Amino acid sequence: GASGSARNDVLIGDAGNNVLNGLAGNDVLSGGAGNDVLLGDEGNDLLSGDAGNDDLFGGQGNDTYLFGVGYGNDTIYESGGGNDTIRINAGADQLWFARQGNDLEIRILGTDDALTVHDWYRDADHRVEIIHAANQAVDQAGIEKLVEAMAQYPDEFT
Ligand SMILES: [Ca+2]
Ligand SMILES: [Ca+2]
Ligand SMILES: [Ca+2]
Ligand SMILES: [Ca+2]
Ligand SMILES: [Ca+2]
Ligand SMILES: [Ca+2]
Ligand SMILES: [Ca+2]
Ligand SMILES: [Ca+2]
Repeated sequence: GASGSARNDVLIGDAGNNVLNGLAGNDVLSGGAGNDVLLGDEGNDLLSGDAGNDDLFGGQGNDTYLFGVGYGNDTIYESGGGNDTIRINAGADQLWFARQGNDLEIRILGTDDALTVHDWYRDADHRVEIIHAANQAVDQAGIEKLVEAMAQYPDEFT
């Protein structure tokens, strides 16, 4: 358990199950190993769950969520912001996109690691706007499309 302030803070967990709350300001939150609960709150925050199964709450403002190979199975609960982003440490060639109920689900092909965006489909507030792969970026429209195409045909490398 670590708290920031209304200033811009840097919060780093350890290998246990941690709670990090940035409060207002533009914060960096890193969970490390274990199942962490990361709360950006107000401000433009940078959240990494790192290893383990992490719950990531960027909150209001435009938050950046890190994911990659070996990051386990993380869920984003967004609250608000017009330019929330996900940064993924793998090429667009190795991502898969699918809808699970109201959730958007991103898997890294042939690994275990999953990134879920809770209630993606339910309302705008819950959406993340841009996903950067290792050099490329697709937008909400591009995402909800790849989802449809990958579900229909695969034929995007089965
Ligand atoms: Ca913050
Ligand atoms: Ca802060
Ligand atoms: Ca941790
Ligand atoms: Ca973690
Ligand atoms: Ca935030
Ligand atoms: Ca946000
Ligand atoms: Ca993780
Ligand atoms: Ca958003």
